[PDB]
Amino acid sequence: DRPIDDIVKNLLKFVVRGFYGGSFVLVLDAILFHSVLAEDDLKQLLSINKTELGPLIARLRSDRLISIHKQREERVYYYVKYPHAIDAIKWKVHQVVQRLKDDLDKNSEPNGYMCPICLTKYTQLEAVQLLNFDRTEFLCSLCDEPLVEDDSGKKNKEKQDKLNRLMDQIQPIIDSLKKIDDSRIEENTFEIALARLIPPQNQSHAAYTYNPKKGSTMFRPGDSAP
Amino acid sequence: NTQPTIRKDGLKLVGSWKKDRATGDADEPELRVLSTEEILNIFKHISVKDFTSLGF
Amino acid sequence: HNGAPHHAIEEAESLLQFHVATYMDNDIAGQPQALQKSGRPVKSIRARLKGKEGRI
Amino acid sequence: PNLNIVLTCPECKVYPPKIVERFSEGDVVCALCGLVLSDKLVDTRSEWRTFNPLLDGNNLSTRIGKGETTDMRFTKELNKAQGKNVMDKKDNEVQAAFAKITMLCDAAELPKIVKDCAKEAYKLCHDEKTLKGKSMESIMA
Amino acid sequence: RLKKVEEEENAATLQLGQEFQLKQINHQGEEEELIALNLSEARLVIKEALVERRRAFKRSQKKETREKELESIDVLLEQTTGGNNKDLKNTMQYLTNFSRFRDQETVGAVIQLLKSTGLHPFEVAQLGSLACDTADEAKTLIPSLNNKISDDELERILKELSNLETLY
Amino acid sequence: MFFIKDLSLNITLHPSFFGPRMKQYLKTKLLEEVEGSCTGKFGYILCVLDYDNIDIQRGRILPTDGSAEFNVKYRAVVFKPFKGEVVDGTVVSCSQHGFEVQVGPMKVFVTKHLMPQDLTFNAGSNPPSYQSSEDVITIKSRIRVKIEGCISQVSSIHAIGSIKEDYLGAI
Ligand SMILES: [Zn+2]
Repeated sequence: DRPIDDIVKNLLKFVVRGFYGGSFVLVLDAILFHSVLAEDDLKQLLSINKTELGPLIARLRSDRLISIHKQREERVYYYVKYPHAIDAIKWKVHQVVQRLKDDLDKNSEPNGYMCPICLTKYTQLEAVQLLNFDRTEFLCSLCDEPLVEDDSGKKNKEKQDKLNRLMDQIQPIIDSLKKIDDSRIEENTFEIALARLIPPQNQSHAAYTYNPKKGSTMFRPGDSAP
Repeated sequence: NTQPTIRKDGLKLVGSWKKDRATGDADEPELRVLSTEEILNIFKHISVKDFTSLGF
Repeated sequence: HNGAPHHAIEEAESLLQFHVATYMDNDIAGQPQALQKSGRPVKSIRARLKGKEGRI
Repeated sequence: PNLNIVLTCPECKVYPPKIVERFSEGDVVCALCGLVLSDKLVDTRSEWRTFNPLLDGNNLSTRIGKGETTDMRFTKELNKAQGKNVMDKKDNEVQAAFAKITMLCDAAELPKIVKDCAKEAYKLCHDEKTLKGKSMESIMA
Repeated sequence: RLKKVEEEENAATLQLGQEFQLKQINHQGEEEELIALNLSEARLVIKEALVERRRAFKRSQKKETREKELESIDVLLEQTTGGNNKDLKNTMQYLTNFSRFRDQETVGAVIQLLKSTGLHPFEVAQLGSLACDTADEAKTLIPSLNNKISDDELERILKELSNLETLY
Repeated sequence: MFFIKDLSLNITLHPSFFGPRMKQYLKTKLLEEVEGSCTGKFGYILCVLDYDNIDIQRGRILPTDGSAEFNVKYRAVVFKPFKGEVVDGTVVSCSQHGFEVQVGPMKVFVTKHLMPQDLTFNAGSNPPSYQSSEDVITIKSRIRVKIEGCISQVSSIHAIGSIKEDYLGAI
């Protein structure tokens, strides 16, 4: 197949390896090493429970990664929509970049003032009018208590270092996204993943066949293109 | 696409898209629960002049 | 958030819609009644703002 | 925050002030000076004229059933749905123990005070490794 | 109405205010333009209304010398209002310390030039408020002066504005 | 900054003051509640223009109280704060985290992170001053300050300032 598609597979692999738990790593590595899976065959292959299978599948729904498939031969199947995964990763990295940049921009500014009695946040410009009559302590409107400055102004370099180190870690992912932008975006289907069927077992009761009924006139969400 | 025939039921909504797109008449509707997410998103994809026409 | 077996989650979210609808008003088309203990029904808002000294 | 209102006459200041309440007009007056402090008192008897939470705990008990302007087809669904949240709380076992000590005390014709004190005695511990089961009836006995 | 966001940064580069538009309407039904006033002319024109209301009060009981003025209008303002307007004494001190021309007729001749030139009103009001003499350092200080106006024309009006003003 | 605009303002008056000479009384009234006033919309209001031929012309008696209100349309001089303007204001009070410059109506303050680090700050000064060549807080204390934003709030108006610009700060 496409070497850029192999780069995409290793990219998803490294994303889960370096940024998710080992059960997620094992699940995604199993479904890339093999192809679309019935749940019973995966439970045989890993010898696990559905209680353990649950939160992994739920978080992979939450990150919009695994495309489930449901059809009767009812038999549950799983694959990954490639542009959904690419755009979900793209929105994730863009939100990480913007959120961490704005957090770093706020954290580069000095702290504010903390009131230990009411345990609430305050800023420097809010504390400009919180000076007392003698400019000694920062008076509190409620507690009548002095206000003490936080420890976040030295977390400016910590957020900067976290952003830079995370940027270095995601720099192979940024390069892979650049090579994807060089290449052509391609859309997965359940039948497309069926064309790359890698046989896990020999007694799978769930037949890996896409068999829509005659007069399958439905257009379903997550299953069609504009 | 079609609109599905919508029957009011209890505290939710269902729709049966007849949609008849096979070689025969293909009268085969699927009764799917109208998910408040998809009604919300399709409402989010309406024009402002359509709101003025629809009294919103 | 945890492992949803795709049967309890639908009736649970229906219960969420049911209870927010019942809190909203309890004078709906009478498939439920949906009281809370004791035997007096829970007094919702159309009961709060109806005729005969209902707040208006 | 200290969560505190203290009432003091702004013109006498002799102590925490010797003040009285005129409930017939719902006002408070420093008895020395004769000036009001505040007005529009809230009644403290009319709510008791209007209408076991300590034993049922902070979570609140709710029995559900049927009415007149409802349907049997869904009140039977309600009757089979009333046990769909009894496993979320241990209060189903607390109220099963409460029902069973009610069975026992009214079986021995014991009064309301004896019933509520047995409810208190269960609610006191209700869970220890010293308790450890022990047939579940030994603790109620 | 829909929170009316209208997010505008205020700057000297024709980045105007949200209420201080160029075009309004007036109470007579005629179009009221924006009015901006420089530091020198503001200090000159306030004394007209000051002496007018002072002689107006003197008639009510009947029925340029800034060293005089800083104490004189302090006495007048504490006569009618309270002594809380030490802030106003500071504002008029700013109006009279750093305005570009002390006298009135130099500012008036500048205005008589500007009514014929027809320059941009906010731009030349900012120029009258500021007190500088050479256009290139004025440009490097203010990027609105950098981008809005050519330096050669800015200098050729700056010298015939700066010859009149009393140097400090 | 120092601007002229038509303003219409409504004022009321107690019914015991219904004597023959109340127009001038209303005039006096307009002077003390126009003078010494800072609003969020138009900044500080300095004084009044065009004392003669003022327009009040009619008033309404309140139905429940004998007080009557009167709207007054007038010309006035006001100060309007803005963002990004170099001004040569004066400093009266100073703090260790930064000096408090009094430019007209505001007390514009520069916080500890907005003074340039190449300014040779000395902690041992009374008041603590940030001087390198000539920008010393004095009895004159004329310091070129730029208000890059005047933060109007609930009505204790404060402006923020900076001297992180070439020739800004120094005079
Ligand atoms: Zn008293």
